[PDB]
Amino acid sequence: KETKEVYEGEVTELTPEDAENPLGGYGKTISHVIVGLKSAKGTKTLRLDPTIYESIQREKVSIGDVIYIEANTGAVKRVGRSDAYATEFDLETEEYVPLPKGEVHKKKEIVQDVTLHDLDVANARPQGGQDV
Amino acid sequence: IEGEVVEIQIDRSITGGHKQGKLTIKTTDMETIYELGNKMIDGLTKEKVLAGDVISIDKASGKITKLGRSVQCPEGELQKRKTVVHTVSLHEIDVINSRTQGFLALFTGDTGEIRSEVR
Amino acid sequence: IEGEVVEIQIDRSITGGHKQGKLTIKTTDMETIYELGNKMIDGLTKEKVLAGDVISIDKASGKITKL
Amino acid sequence: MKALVEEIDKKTYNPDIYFTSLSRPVKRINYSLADLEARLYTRYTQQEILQSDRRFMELNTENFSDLPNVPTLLSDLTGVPRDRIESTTKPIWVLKPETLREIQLSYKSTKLPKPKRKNTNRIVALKKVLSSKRNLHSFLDSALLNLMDKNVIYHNVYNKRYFKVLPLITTCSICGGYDSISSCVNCGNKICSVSCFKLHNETRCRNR
Amino acid sequence: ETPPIVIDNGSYEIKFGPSTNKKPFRALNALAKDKFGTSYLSNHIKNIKDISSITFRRPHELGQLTLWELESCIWDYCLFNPSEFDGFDLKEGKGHHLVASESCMTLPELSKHADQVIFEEYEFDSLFKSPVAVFVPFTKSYKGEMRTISGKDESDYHDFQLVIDSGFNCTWIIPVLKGIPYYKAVKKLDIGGRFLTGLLKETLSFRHYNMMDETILVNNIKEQCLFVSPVSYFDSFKTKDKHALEYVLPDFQTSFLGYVRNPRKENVPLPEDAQIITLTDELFTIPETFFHPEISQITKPGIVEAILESLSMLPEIVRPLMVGNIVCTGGNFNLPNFAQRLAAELQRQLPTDWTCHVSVPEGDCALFGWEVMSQFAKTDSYRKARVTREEYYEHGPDWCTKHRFGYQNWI
Amino acid sequence: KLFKKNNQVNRVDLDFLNLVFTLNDKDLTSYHAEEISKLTCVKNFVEEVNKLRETNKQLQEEFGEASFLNFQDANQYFKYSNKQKLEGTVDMLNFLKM
Ligand SMILES: Nc1ncnc2c1ncn2[C@@H]1O[C@H](COP(=O)(O)OP(=O)(O)O)[C@@H](O)[C@H]1O
Ligand code: BEF
Ligand SMILES: [Mg+2]
Ligand SMILES: [Zn+2]
Ligand SMILES: [Zn+2]
Repeated sequence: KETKEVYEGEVTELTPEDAENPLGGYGKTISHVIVGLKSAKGTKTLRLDPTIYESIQREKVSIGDVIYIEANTGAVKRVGRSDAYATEFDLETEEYVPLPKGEVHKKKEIVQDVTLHDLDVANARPQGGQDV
Repeated sequence: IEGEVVEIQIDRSITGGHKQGKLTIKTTDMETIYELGNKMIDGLTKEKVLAGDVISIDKASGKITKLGRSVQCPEGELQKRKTVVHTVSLHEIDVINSRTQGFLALFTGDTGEIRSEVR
Repeated sequence: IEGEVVEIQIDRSITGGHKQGKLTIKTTDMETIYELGNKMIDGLTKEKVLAGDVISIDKASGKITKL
Repeated sequence: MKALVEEIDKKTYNPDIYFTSLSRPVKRINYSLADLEARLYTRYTQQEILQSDRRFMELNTENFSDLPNVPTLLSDLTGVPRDRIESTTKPIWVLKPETLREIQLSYKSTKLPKPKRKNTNRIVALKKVLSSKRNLHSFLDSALLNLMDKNVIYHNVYNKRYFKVLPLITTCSICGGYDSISSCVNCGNKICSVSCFKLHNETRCRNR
Repeated sequence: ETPPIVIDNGSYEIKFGPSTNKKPFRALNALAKDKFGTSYLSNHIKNIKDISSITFRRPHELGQLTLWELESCIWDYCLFNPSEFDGFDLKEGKGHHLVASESCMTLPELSKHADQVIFEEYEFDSLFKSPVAVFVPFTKSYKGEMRTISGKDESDYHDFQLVIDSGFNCTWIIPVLKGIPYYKAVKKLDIGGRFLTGLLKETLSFRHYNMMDETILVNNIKEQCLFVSPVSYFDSFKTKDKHALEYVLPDFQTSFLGYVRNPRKENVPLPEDAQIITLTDELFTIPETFFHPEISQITKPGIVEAILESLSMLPEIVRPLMVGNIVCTGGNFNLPNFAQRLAAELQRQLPTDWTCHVSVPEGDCALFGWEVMSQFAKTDSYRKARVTREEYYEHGPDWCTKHRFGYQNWI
Repeated sequence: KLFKKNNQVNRVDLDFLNLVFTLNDKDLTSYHAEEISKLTCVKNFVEEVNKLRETNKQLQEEFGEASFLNFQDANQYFKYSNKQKLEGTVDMLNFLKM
């Protein structure tokens, strides 16, 4: 059993924030990234670090697309484009999903049970790493 | 949505919009024009398409299927809702989950003792 | 050598060519200032440090580790 | 399958643009003089906003007899000249003394007035107010209202900053089907089905 | 005369009644004339047999009422007829008090005309005219039945109130702080009963024979059979085949007003030679023009945009307080599901920290506004708020309307 | 995609609890792990929580009765800001613990 907290919803406006101070450590970077999240019950603005924003840039997320951001692992997943925007184009490749229910933030725990041998097999073969 | 394409126009990126294009899908019963969806334009420019061939574009799948040239005749209305039945054995379901690509393990016979937990 | 960092200064366009920047490492009971060499200037760029941070540097190999 | 080799001309081909194209047919040509001279002398466009206001007021009017008189009042509300915007945009009395006598016969059945009158300046103003026969346009033309008063009453009430918040919804022009969004060739209008298309080709297509 | 007279002047209908009675007497405001030339009184319009060709001429324009002769004649008819209204009558009215309701943006000159006519002609001892939004904070003076709806969930008067009043003329969003309206944040919605009726006449003119010549039939259909989409236009459009209403035209030789028939209801076996009109898309299409103007092709911003802009012009401290108390009045709110739909669409655009609540009274909202408007007379503050006749004779006619009853003073 | 139906509902990450630890020898050392585990910042969050719990309990024990209540929070000038302050510091109370 472990508890996870997730922010999910449609992205309203996301903006980077760059620091004018060079600091000597980097040539160019950002201090923080603010990304707004919209949901049926309510809307909330979040303040994120440049890394978890870099993940969003890897997901190629644009304004109006539902995203899934977990606090524990810090992973960002794009579910799909919002349903209301579907009528914009006649033909579209992207799938459409409704806006997530819930205010913004959610607290949930997972009671999943797993055998020890499955821990051994998952321990033998790693799923991690991007190496060729 | 399937039908003959008489005219397809695709425009380079401009400041006004990312990409602007209009494809004309002609069928016997109805003929209408659709405005493409960006990545749709990347699918039409991705594989070379010549005007005057009969194709079938999949909205949910996002890929294009060419059924011939105009070899075939337009049957009717452009968009139709159909159901697709797929007959898959328990083995075929079992091999895909045990591997990254299991459908290759179906044909190649390299399956190699799938775990019983997966089954 | 393990300690929390206070401030890190590296001059670039003032003169040039490894201007000998100086960084201040802080510990609870001791604080000192260390001069940084050219190869250490090149080594500090990798694993970039904004200070406000706790790092540890190996004495023999000059390896930089960020706690 | 996909051809790994593609023949290309240096001058003609560009990676930027990709173009593919295939009793007596004749291309439609507009014989209107103002259309050709209009073409050569040239978020929503302002003219389309004018059409939306004119159509909104024509749909707002209750009676046919009042339809032609409304564009003058709307032109007075917008501020642009009436004749010009009325000539450029194509859209789509109340009081009589004898009728007042007929209404006096309508309520004449049961009434309990007590007449009393004495000549006074306030009574002269009373007779001037009781009998008006002045349209709202006549009140807007009067100098009794301040210019800032008119600005606050009309121009200042509408929402300046927010044009749109909720997302846009585009539907068919016949039955409003959103399942199939298909634009027409001539007028670019969206038609859902072949039935709505054949019904559109007759009455609702002007540019054909 | 202790009890005053409560008169609410509307464009479609003027509701007048004594302060003692619980419900107002409904009297239409208009002058209708048949094509043959026969003119009937406003309340007698419902009695006429042929609704086919009727010309409506009313003293109330879109902005205000310009002509006080026809409106004054309607006042003489409603107030001066004992037999037309059971138990009501007035011999003179020199000692009676009047409470009137006028538009918030009404021109000062027409207000001078109103004060001169009512004060001098009707000889009222004291009169206090205020827009309907000002009487809303007085709802808490008496205990009553009002339905409360939470958009986020799945003295006696109160200072913070947000009054959204939809009407036949137009819809007004009036914020009220400390019992006084804030006129800088007041927003106007041009959508009203006239645009719904005319829009329905155009849609029915394309779908069937043109009904634009008959306003009354389209009005009755729009009142009876219209409903608002509870969820969304898409979900209601996929269900348009399951949810449909059939309306039979009233035959001038038999029935004056038509009847609504539901295919699920077998309660009407009676066959008739008349032809039935099918209503599917226009049921949920017409009311949806409030939230989405794109369906009606109009460029208007929409209601929720005017709500957010109205909250934008307000101070940051009063914004979360006014969204917690919302009272809806008028006839356009009588449509089903419109309150919950508006509360949800407004809740989706508000921040998570703020909670929105909408309180819609049970029954007709116009009668509710008249009832609370009558409860304002019983308030002890009305004794200080009323203006004596002698004070009106001392001051000029422009002072009473410009200072106390005018919006320019509160700006 | 049919087997991609909702998982993380009942799925455990299993990499967050360090049961995958056989990947820890590649980039990580011994003494850095021992010192890193000895230097943990725990007990500071408890202090930052205990200092805010005073400002929370002074509002709760005094105005906390009518503060979070929606009746007094309907129309109030003074009370509503206190309600938003309490509901504001509760989030910061649980966040530091998460
Ligand atoms: N039950 C109902 N269903 C639908 N619409 C209604 C209903 N009752 C009244 N209305 C609408 O409300 C309008 C009357 O509004 P009203 O309260 O008279 O406002 P005003 O103050 O502008 O006169 C009418 O035009 C009518 O279309
Ligand atoms: F004048 Be009504 F309230 F629209
Ligand atoms: Mg009203
Ligand atoms: Zn259609
Ligand atoms: Zn057309």
